[PDB]
Amino acid sequence: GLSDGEWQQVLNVWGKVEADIAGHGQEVLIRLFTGHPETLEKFDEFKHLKTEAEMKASEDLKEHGTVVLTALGGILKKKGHHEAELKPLAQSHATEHKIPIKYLEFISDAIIHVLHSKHPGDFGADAQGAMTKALELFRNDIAAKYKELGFQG
Ligand code: HEM
Repeated sequence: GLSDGEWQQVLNVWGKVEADIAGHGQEVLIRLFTGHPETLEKFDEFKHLKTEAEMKASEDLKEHGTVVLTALGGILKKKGHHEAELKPLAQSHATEHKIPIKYLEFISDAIIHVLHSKHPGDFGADAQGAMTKALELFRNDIAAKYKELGFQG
């Protein structure tokens, strides 16, 4: 439900993330976990890293942030034709990891935050509108799969 000009926007600003996906993904994860400590509890391997400084000191956490943003970038480059990518994600997060949909809301907000934090003055208002629509589309399509499963919610 984005226009082509909106998708262009999304994928242009995503180039800034690709310049250093690990650093971006670490920062996303930290924003999520520090703003919403209940999210950290879902990660058995990270749940002992309760503070920003502890999180930052883990290459394992940074590599998971790398996994997360690489997955999301591949989905964004499908410009909404992402059923096959998003299916397994929704299903593992509902059924295996037990992630309520509001945690996808929190990580979408965290991405917007981290874009402005790392690129102050370079994440323009048109780009924030288009990225926000792309994250909404992502989490909306995951929410429809959660609803099939009856998970949550
Ligand atoms: C942009 C949104 C997200 C993306 C693209 C994403 C992607 C991934 C990927 C690729 C994996 C590994 C494969 C899999 O198990 O499906 C994974 C695992 C996992 N995700 Fe997510 N994730 C997202 C959001 C979240 C959120 C919001 C949480 C909770 C706050 C979460 C919790 C987990 C957990 C607990 C695992 C298993 C980690 C482990 O023990 O190795 N995810 N995620």
